Amino acid sequence: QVQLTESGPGLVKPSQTLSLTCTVSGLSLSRNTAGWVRQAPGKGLEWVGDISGDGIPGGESEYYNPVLKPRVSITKDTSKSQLYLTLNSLTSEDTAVYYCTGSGDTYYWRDGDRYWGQGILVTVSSASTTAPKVFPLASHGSTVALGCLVSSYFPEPVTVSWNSGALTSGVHTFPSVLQSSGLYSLSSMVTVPASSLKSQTYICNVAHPASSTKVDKKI
Amino acid sequence: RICYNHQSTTRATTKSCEENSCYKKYWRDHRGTIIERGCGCPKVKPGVGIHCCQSDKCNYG
Amino acid sequence: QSVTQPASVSGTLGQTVTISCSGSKSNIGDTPTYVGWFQQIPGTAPKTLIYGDNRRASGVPDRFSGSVSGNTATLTISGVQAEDEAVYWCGSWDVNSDSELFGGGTHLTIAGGPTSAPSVSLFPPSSEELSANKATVVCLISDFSPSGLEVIWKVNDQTTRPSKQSNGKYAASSYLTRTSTEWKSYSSVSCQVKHQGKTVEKKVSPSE
Repeated sequence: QVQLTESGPGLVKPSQTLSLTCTVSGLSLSRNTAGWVRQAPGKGLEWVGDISGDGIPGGESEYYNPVLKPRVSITKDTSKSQLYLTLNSLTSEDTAVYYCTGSGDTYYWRDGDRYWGQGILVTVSSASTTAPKVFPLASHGSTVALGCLVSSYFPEPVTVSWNSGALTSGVHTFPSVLQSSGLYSLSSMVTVPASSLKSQTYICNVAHPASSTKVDKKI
Repeated sequence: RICYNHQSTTRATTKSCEENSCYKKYWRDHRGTIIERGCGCPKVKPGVGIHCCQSDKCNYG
Repeated sequence: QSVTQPASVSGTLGQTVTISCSGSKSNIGDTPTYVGWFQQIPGTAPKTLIYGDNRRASGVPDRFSGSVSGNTATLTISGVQAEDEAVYWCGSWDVNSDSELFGGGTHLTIAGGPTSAPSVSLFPPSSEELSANKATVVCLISDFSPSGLEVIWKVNDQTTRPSKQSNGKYAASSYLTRTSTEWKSYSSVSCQVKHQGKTVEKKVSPSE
């Protein structure tokens, strides 16, 4: 079970440098190659680069996307079992989800399994954090649908839970929308039995980490 | 150009080629070394070796 | 150098579906072979289905296989299932540019499956948002299959792409934004969902 976990700032200003860490478990970074791939909102996968392991002889110590070579640097610390990405001269075109990747090559380059992290969204913008506002969503077959709307936040990373995770059946958290205002919004809903409408209480817990604002709304 | 195109230790084979060079590429697999013979001078992947030459039937050993 | 794959493919449940990625001898056609096939459910990280010399990754169902002919790589899904609906990316290593090239992705959708009517829920702007001089009407559509629908808003008589729910059906969200004045002056807002030759229109009008 190889585990790749990305960490770093979710918001960065233009012209600054993006610095991301990847913690690697279950794969030796001394022998195995590891790198970075990225995916801009609505765009396709774009190879960022790789730092080579000891396994495959006769190659460069790193390989980078020529489109980014002047700005990119990938390093690693095998003692901490960590990989590091640095990207200079940032532009809004660098806004993307960054995935740490690992390889299990044996005999030649890219002959082995490819492991993926969960990805971390980095947003390149000169704006600052905007906390969300959590409004209810209730209205009037045998079941009823309720939820709450997370409005006008920035940057995009936001999470929603229901009754502190105790409720997972019938819950759905939708993807976000970017309004022309430049801010983001999403909604989260759950289907419950009509009876529970007057028996149990349902609160949603919203979290904007980039603003450290954790809110709890009742319905 | 006339180049060898036989694999590893198989019987020798030849082929005509518009290119100027012949190549012998080699890498490791689970039992030993695989060798690929052809024409042109391809770039190779890390972990793969290659030797190119520019005469007829120069990529045998 | 670039590798291309068709934008869309469709298949009936149980059929075989192929997705082909057309490259060059410098990448997909390079020997020793590397072709990667990665499956991405919208909103989540890609998962490796095929890697290296067209080998299959751990815990990947045996209905996925990869092959190469000339400079074209093909992912074959032998008997597509509902959960196979997703975006498939090919990747390969180019020895001329020393780099990994990815295709533009192919979206596989499944057809023929039983159709589930969409459940619509319309929510008006809360008293709070109206207090903030703004109106957001929320249309939440859930439990529809197939995944494609159409949302049409109306007043006086921005949407999100549908995503899979936990139960396997699809859900989508729509927001109608209008200055508090624009909605408190309307007579009746309405969200109409059109799905598989059926239409469901739910209405919310300015409150007291």
